Amino acid sequence: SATFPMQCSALRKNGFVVLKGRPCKIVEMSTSKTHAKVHLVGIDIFTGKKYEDICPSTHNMDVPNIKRNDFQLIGIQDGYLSLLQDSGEVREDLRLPEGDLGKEIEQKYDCGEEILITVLSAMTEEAAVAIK
Repeated sequence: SATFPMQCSALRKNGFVVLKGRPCKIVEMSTSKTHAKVHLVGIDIFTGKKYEDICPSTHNMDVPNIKRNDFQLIGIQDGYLSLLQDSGEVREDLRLPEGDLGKEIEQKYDCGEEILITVLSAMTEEAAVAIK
């Protein structure tokens, strides 16, 4: 299931919620006397866009079912990562992350270091989001 419902009061900072169809990470959450209301700020986990919403504390909201797996980096080519699974399958479809993360990944790869890359899926969407 792409998403599952959750009570507003149960939502948590650094947790996740779906806002206007987008999966977002909660960066600001306050609850005020309306009974009560939960004010949320969320950051689109892919584009970084800020979404906002004010929700009745006992009302539900949708939370994205985020998958997160770690692959082994065995190559970089034409800006694309060669990532290896336990299954033995190698995928070359995930782009090298932008900015510093990307530079970090290259430097450490050129280094000779055994690197794991975190891939993230949410809703129909996927990217490489971290290094270890």
